[PDB]
Amino acid sequence: SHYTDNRYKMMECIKDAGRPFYPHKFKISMSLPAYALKYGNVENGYIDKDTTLSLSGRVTSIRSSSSKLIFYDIFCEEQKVQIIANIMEHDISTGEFSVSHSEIRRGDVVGFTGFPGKSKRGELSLFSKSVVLLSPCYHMLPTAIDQEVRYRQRYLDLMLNEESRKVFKLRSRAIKYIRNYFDRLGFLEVETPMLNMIYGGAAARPFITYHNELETQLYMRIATELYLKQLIVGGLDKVYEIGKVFRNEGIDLTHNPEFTSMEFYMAYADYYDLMDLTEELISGLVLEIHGSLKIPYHPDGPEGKCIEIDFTTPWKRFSFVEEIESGLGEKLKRPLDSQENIDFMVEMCEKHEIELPHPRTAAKLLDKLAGHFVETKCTNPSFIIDHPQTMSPLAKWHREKPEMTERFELFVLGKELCNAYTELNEPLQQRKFFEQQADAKASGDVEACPIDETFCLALEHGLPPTGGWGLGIDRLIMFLADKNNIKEVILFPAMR
Amino acid sequence: SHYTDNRYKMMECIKDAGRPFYPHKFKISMSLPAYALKYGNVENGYIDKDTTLSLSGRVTSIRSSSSKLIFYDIFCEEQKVQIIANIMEHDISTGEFSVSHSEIRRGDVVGFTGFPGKSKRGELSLFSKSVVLLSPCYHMLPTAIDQEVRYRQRYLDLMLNEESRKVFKLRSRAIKYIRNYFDRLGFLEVETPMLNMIYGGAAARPFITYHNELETQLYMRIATELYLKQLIVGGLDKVYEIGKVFRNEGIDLTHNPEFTSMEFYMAYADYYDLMDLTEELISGLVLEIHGSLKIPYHPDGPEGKCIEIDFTTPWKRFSFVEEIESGLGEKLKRPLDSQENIDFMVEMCEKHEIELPHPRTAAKLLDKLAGHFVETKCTNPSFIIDHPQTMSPLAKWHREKPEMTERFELFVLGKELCNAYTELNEPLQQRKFFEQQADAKASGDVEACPIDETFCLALEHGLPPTGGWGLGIDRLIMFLADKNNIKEVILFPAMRN
Ligand SMILES: N=[N+]=NCCOCCOCCOCCNC(=O)c1ccc(S(=O)(=O)Nc2cc(F)cc3c(=O)cc(C(=O)NCC4CCCCC4)oc23)cc1
Ligand SMILES: N=[N+]=NCCOCCOCCOCCNC(=O)c1ccc(S(=O)(=O)Nc2cc(F)cc3c(=O)cc(C(=O)NCC4CCCCC4)oc23)cc1
Ligand SMILES: N[C@@H](CCCC[NH3+])C(=O)O
Ligand SMILES: N[C@@H](CCCC[NH3+])C(=O)O
Repeated sequence: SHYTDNRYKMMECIKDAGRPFYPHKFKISMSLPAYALKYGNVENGYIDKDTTLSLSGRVTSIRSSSSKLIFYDIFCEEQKVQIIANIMEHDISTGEFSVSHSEIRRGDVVGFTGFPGKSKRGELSLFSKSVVLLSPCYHMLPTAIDQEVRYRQRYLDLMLNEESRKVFKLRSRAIKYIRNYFDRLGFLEVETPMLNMIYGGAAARPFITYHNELETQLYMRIATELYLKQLIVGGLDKVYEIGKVFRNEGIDLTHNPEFTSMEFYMAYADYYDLMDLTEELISGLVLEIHGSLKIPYHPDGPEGKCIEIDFTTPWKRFSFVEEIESGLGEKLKRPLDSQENIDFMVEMCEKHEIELPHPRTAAKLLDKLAGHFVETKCTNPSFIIDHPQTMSPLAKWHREKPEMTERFELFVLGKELCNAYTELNEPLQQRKFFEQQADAKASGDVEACPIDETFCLALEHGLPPTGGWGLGIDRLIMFLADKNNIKEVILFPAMR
Repeated sequence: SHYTDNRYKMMECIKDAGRPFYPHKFKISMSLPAYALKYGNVENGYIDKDTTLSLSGRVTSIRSSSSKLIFYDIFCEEQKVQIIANIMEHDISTGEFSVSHSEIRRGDVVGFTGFPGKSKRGELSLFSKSVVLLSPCYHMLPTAIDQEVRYRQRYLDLMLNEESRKVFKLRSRAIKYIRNYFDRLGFLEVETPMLNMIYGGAAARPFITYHNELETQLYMRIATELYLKQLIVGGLDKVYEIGKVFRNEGIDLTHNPEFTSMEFYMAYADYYDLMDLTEELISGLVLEIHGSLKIPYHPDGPEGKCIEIDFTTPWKRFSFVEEIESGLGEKLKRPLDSQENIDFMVEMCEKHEIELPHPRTAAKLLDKLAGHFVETKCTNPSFIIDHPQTMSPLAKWHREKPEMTERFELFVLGKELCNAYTELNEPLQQRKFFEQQADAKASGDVEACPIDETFCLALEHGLPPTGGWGLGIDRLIMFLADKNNIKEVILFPAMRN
């Protein structure tokens, strides 16, 4: 690009001529929002020539109306201010008017000094005496924005697209709301390690790395569960953690291998308590943001249809196995993890043209059948409940239903948002389920985790009856901000 | 251990007999702190037989005073309550008194139901009618806390040691205080990626991993700086991020390869602004926690001496080069990155018995000389300022001092707490500094980073004049909580197996 090489040449020329070259410090009189709050409502043509102010922002527009008069727009902290540069007001000690303004381009970060007020046409303005080039833009900027450029050059998206800045402000506001809710209930916010000898607490492949000091391979965490439960053994009673987890899987509209999860553990809660809390927390946050529990969603982007998501509580419950059996029009075989039921579920996947998992474990077949028959019914927030033990190695046995657990998932628009259960606190069964998971792993289940003897020893010290819970923060922001691509709610998503 | 196998046998016997086996839900009437607040001021011997309450906690003490009378202490949410179990009050529908209490051991998580009040001796008590075993402890618990066990089995440390629970509560309190300070200034809290094609923004070896979907090697971040600065190009004006960084270095009292850093970027700040902010933020937090700016520290653990750290402002400033030259009694050679000055610094290291770095770059030699002559003077919070450009590839040239930058580090008790500068926003020099870093890396500098063309392209879109800043959260908690081992302020530090 000629424009880039020429801009480097003009900056070298400015430097050699002893003209202002990347000043270290520009002292603003006030922010552009403060400027608009103070002067935004003066009458048309108002000027205070007794007040000189310094303002700064990025140039969004330059219009030289005449040889004597240049109009700028500058933008900073979500406020536009017009700058009116009249040759008659120009401070010639900064250079000749034409020379000073010839150094400025659209996209440059600049300072101005001048008098406040409003143009005769009613535009909030600074009537400038000087212009200082603080940091030039070496590229011709589009006038507006190509999802690929938006994600690979996120600074361009944020510079040019108000909608993008709104999503990240909403993300921060939602995380703050969630911390406030738990902090006021007396929860302790904690950090657990991201690099560990073992990994577990979800069904995903890990990232693997090497630690020079410990001279060992380590795994990045796929979840926080196994460490957070140790803090409940430790008596901290109520803990939460919001942070990154690393699942070495696919990239698509709803998956980013690196993503933000929240988990909390509450001593003395069961999964019934956690369903009520999920409804209160999420409906409260939706109300705070939207002013009602019925909110818009564009499942095919903003050029597509608009649907309504209804967060009115209480939410629909679907029983995992019963809803599959309704879909199939016949019963799964018992026990659910019998070879008989594995063969039957393979037959049902073939009959209903459901892609088979590998390996063909009872757990992975149940998951495929749920995906086809149950998750697809979950448009409004819906709980899928009472998952089989065989697919829920850390969930406590159901107090009424053989082979099931006290588990739920929250689904919105067919996507998982939450996963929660009455925690398994019985170490004999826990060890058995970990051995079964390790067997599935050794048979080629790349999503099954190795045994964690440190965790089993922690359970042997007595985990109180406990309820635990996870939330996908990125997926939450997708619904709250109405984005159908997870890359919209992550500042720098990893790209090909 | 016989004790563990026998406890598994007792639980199997309970299960087979149809007796309570890991109840799913115990409904407490109120927390133990709420119980103490409600009944803590009744007169000695008060009992309300008209009120039945359910309480739960971990058994810290069992004393069978007689065949008819058992005293328990339970603990939950930082409150102890005594349970008085008299055979005459026992609910026989839960089993015979002897059978019900025979199932309970020190360390068990249990529920009790009973009448509230106070023993004749004045002890806050529940006069129990029933006991339920909720989650047994299969191990004989030590009566008190070994560092190794405390770190490998943190649940035992937290269960038995109030001082350990206090450290983690103080850590959460300090992080909340810091978020509040920046949130009230209009900062946006952000998340930037931990797994990237490139790494940069500090001087450390990286962790390496492999991404299945992208079919590529990636690095874990060593810092957040290069992404956060792009958000200031993006016009977000004030951003911060508190999160993990991964530096594939040593483990010692003040280093954990995985640790928590905070970075912030403020448009239109310079390093003078950031020194004043550092003083206000840190002195404010110390005052909030301690009620003064002079706080105790045990540099050799609690059996050793106690010193005082004084956070009173203004903090001492040491100029990097001038303080080295005071130490040497003579001047470094100019330019600082000349072979002449490299040879001279090697001669000075040999003269003063300072261990040489490898490779012998101007930057690494300057660092060794600072470590010997300047960092050692930093007991109270002290700013080391105006670092040479050659060791500061992302710091803007000093507006007054040739070859220096607008940089500071904050040191406390000779340890780095903060690193900050007027940000370099001139892309020609930036590219040159990155090329010099890549050269140092190819010459054997394992702490020098590869060039980041994505970052250079971002600078070509115009980074406003900016001030940026990093803080080691763990090291801050070490000073605030008076711990001399970083493993004291990290819940689960990774240990040798
Ligand atoms: N092409 N090519 N070339 C290379 C050859 O291919 C090799 C690589 O294959 C990739 C294809 O993989 C297919 C098989 N794998 C899966 O189908 C799979 C999907 C999801 C999962 S997951 O663990 O249940 N979930 C998640 C996994 C993930 F990577 C990202 C997210 C995420 O961004 C958000 C959430 C979330 O917010 N979920 C909600 C929960 C709630 C409870 C707390 C945690 C979050 O969940 C996620 C596991 C496996
Ligand atoms: N035995 N054996 N086995 C195998 C053989 O051993 C091979 C391995 O060699 C180990 C020996 O390593 C010696 C060489 N390397 C260093 O000496 C070194 C030291 C520090 C650094 S560092 O990047 O400047 N700093 C930090 C690096 C680190 F790993 C942890 C921390 C930390 O826990 C906290 C802080 C902090 O709070 N610092 C403050 C800053 C402020 C600004 C923001 C960020 C934090 O800083 C840290 C880099 C290198
Ligand atoms: N670790 C779970 C979330 C918590 C489930 C209940 N303990 C997950 O990542 O899905
Ligand atoms: N990235 C730096 C902290 C910020 C320095 C100023 N931009 C470090 O880790 O030391």
